[PDB]
Amino acid sequence: VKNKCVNFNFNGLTGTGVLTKSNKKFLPFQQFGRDIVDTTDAVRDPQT
Amino acid sequence: TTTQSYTNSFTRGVYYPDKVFRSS
Ligand SMILES: *[C@@H]1O[C@H](CO)[C@@H](O)[C@H](O)[C@H]1NC(C)=O
Repeated sequence: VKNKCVNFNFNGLTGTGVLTKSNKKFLPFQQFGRDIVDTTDAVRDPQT
Repeated sequence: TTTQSYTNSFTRGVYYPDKVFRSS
């Protein structure tokens, strides 16, 4: 469920937040996302 | 056979250390 504050457990990466569609350019070998200060920002759906 | 001449690698041979996306 998107655009709704939910607890997520993507591939053992526990946390909480609001997730939605994005226009990142994840390379085929990429799995996670991060920012300048090293906080997980984007994740790739294991079944999608 | 083979030779063992020496050259300079320039700026070459950098891979992605991890699998984490980063921009700017
Ligand atoms: C996950 O598995 C199901 C059944 O095997 C398949 O229909 C679906 O396409 C798969 N999803 C991905 C992203 O591979």
